[PDB]
Amino acid sequence: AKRHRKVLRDNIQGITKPAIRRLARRGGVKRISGLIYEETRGVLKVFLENVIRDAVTYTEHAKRKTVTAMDVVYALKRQGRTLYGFGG
Amino acid sequence: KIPTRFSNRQNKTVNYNIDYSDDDLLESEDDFHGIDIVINHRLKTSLEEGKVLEKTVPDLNNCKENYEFLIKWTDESHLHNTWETYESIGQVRGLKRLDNYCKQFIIEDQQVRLDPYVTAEDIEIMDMERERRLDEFEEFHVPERIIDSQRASLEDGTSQLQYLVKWRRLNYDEATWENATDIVKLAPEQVKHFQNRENSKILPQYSSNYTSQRPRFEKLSVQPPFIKGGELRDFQLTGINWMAFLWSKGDNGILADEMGLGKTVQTVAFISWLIFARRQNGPHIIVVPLSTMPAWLDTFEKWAPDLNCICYMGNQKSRDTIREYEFYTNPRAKGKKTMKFNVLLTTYEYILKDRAELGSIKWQFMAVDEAHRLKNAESSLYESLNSFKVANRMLITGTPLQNNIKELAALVNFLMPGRFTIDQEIDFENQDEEQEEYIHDLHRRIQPFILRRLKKDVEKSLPSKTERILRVELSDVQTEYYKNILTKNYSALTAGAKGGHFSLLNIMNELKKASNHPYLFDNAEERVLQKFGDGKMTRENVLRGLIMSSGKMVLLDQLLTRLKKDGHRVLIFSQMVRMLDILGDYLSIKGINFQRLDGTVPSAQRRISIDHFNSPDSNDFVFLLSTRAGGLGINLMTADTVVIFDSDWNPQADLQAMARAHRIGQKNHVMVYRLVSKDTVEEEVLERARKKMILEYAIISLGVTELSAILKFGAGNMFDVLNHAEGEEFLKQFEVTDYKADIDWDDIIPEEELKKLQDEEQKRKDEEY
Amino acid sequence: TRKESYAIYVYKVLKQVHPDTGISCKAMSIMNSFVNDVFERIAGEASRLAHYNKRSTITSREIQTAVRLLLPGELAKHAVSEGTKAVTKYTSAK
Amino acid sequence: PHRYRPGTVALREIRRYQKSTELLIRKLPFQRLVREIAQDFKTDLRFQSSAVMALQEASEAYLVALFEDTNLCAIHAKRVTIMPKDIQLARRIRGERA
Repeated sequence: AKRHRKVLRDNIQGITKPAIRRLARRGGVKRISGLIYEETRGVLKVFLENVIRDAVTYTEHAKRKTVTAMDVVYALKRQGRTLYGFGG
Repeated sequence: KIPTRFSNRQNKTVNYNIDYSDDDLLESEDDFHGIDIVINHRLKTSLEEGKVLEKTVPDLNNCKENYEFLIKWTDESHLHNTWETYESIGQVRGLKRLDNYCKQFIIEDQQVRLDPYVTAEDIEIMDMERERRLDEFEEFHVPERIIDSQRASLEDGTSQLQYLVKWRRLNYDEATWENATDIVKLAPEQVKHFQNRENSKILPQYSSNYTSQRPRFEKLSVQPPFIKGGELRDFQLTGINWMAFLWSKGDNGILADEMGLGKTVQTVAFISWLIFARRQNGPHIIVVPLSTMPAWLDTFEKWAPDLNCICYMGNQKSRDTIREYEFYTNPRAKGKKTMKFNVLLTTYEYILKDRAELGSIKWQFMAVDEAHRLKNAESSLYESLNSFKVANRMLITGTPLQNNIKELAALVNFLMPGRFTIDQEIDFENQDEEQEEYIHDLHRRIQPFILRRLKKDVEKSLPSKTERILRVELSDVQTEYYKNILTKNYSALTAGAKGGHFSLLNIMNELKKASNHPYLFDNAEERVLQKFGDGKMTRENVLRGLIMSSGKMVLLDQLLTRLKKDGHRVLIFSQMVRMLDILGDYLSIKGINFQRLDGTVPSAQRRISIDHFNSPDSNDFVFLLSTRAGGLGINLMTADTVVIFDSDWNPQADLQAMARAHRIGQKNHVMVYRLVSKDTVEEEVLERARKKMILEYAIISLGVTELSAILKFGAGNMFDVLNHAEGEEFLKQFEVTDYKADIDWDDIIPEEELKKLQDEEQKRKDEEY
Repeated sequence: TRKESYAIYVYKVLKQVHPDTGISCKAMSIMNSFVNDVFERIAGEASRLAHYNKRSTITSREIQTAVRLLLPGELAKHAVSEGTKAVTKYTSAK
Repeated sequence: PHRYRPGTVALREIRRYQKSTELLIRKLPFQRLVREIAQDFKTDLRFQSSAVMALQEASEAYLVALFEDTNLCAIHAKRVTIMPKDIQLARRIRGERA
């Protein structure tokens, strides 16, 4: 069975355990339990669906198919998470 | 100067220095011989006790005292490899390397030896790759080049001569200091080559200073004495005379000969002529692809053994070793450093990686192999090589024009930056005399700068190659997928898919996927299995579903059966590796000894599969290929038939695809079958391919070493049938041969094949597994 | 295309406070975003202040009240000074 | 064999990554995750590169602040190891969870 699905669904596993460890090191965490990574993947996914849903709404209002950075800045500012350095 | 504005806010001062030191954290911090490579093992540790106890499996403790392992230690020279034992080692670094070696190698060795489910093919391929591993490790014992010699003081050993030795298949990072005695007792030819290179009579500092004062070149009808080699042919000497006459005029050039003619032999003979005859023994640079690198190294070692040809690959430490031990005659100095080498071989990756360490070298000649990679002016290799201070450049390629005139404009701008300019394209809808005058002006402009020798003008033993274009209809599934994509039907394209994630970005790519096979799309095989084969999927209806799903490969099934009845081997080229997976599964359920090649296969398994296909006792019948992989360094001498399943946008890829079996000296007539879907999006792909062939026959083929007729042929539209037998010759292999299959559901899977499949299914059900 | 920005004004203010210090393009993008964000905050607060008082115009009193509301503490206290004399200097000229 | 005690390498990484400014998540896995999340809202979505970079920078900022509050929760519970309940408590007090 060489053939398989073209699309990939485990892209939340692409946020690897060393990446989450580096994020915790930047946050100042010395010791990390083994169940941290699944919870971090879940909260990152929830945050990303919120921001991406608002940015897709901003894109669809402008009758566009691409998602610009300015829509992402709008979506983050609407959630009280203003980001500097991408225009505006 | 002074700030004109200040802050009146009385905030406290803040030290913003984020730099830190871990010297306070040294309380738990810090304030070369060990096992490196295990090569071979022997079943007798000290002596053979007997042939008893040959059954069962041994554990790790049993294998600790029963086997001796060949060890190359850390920072050694692959000649002090010792047959050691676990109790003879003690506790050194890298012991767990030997633990992993012994453990898992003995586990799958005894597993494949004790398994009754082992075929002969698996044991012979693993034995053959084991032998390849064994003599690949044994090749490291042979030295290849001596870099430097020194006098070193050992432990009360007075003064000893010590050589820097490089080995055969390894790099300069592992080059070792070794004794002189075993080196001169092993291979004294490399030693005397080293003393010849030490007080050599040819240096870059002794080169001539020809500044637009080069002498005239007389034609040579005899092989020069300083190029020993083997035998140099007449067309090679003609190319030598052409390159020498181009260098005498101070002009750059393109050696546009076909592959297989020995362009490497021609350019090594030209480099030897420049070094020896014209006394231009200065620093030369040759940029080659990585896959063709040993084919240039052995040519330098054979044809011009007196040259100081050096190699440039490796990591940062190997390139540092080459840079600081071998570039300069006097690297210990601080002023101007003269060059010690003569020719430097490198690849594109280390041209871009080491622009700064190579651009400050007064090169005398540049030779760039496979110049079509340099076809883009905006690619980073173009600005990397165009910034080099080189007086004379030369481009070696097989396809000078690939898609348009702009590629040739980029090549002639890299060669002569300013003399040649091109500002107009070619329009087939114009058909005016000004375009023909422009074509003739381009013919008369780059005529002495292009030397192209065909495979038919020289070596008059090549069998002809015939390309047949086969246009086949579509299935009902292919037609409904084509109308669903073209008239976008996301609700209908979802249908029974649970995910429902259909991406219609790049519409034409999805149209090509629908024209190739419906099973490339996700959740598409289940509808065919539940609509025609009623969802049982019991080892027989799945092959029939593969047959009826794609309208292309029923003709491929008929062709493979017809060429199975004949004594020929077939290559199948494709653009997508998922379609190659579809054919691999089709041959797996079909049960045909097949081999596969794509980009995911590493080069060792590539070499394994090529040697398995090219053996005289090969049981392989069909070889699947991805079209744009491997370059020109793949030989398919045993192949006879080439089937282009998917056409390429650049037809030079198709020519190099069908040139894998159509090499020099082929003993059979090469037949090419192209599988094209009727009334689909591939027709304009074939139209653009035929337009590029018309452009290639116009500019390149008529200016080697009736224009309106081929212009009108390119302006038009191109839109006993599988027999393996066969100006106006250029018009051939362009007609479209329509094929009528009319194969229904019950015609495929005949009685003998279905009976064999049912017997195999019953044998698998009886034996379980 | 003429795309307006606060680039040259931020650069000349930088040359006032640090005459020998350069700046990168990403830092200029961040400074432009900061100026636009603070302008939007102060203008929105002044618009709300004019709306709550049933006034149809935005004056310097509304901007002063918005600066006192938004800017925290002593950052307001100097800025309320820094605006006021500028307005006074404008009154000395126009 | 030279070894370090468990914790000084962690302090060295904390000092290293609080000095640096680059993103700590690789580009292609984050881009694939963004495209997978976005295709559940609208099919056939294109993406600018700067949009993916802005989404990334927002994501590491949110996760670094969340890990800071998680470390405060773990220290308050007389621990040096962070637990999923510390993340849950941080998101509960912050107001994102409940």
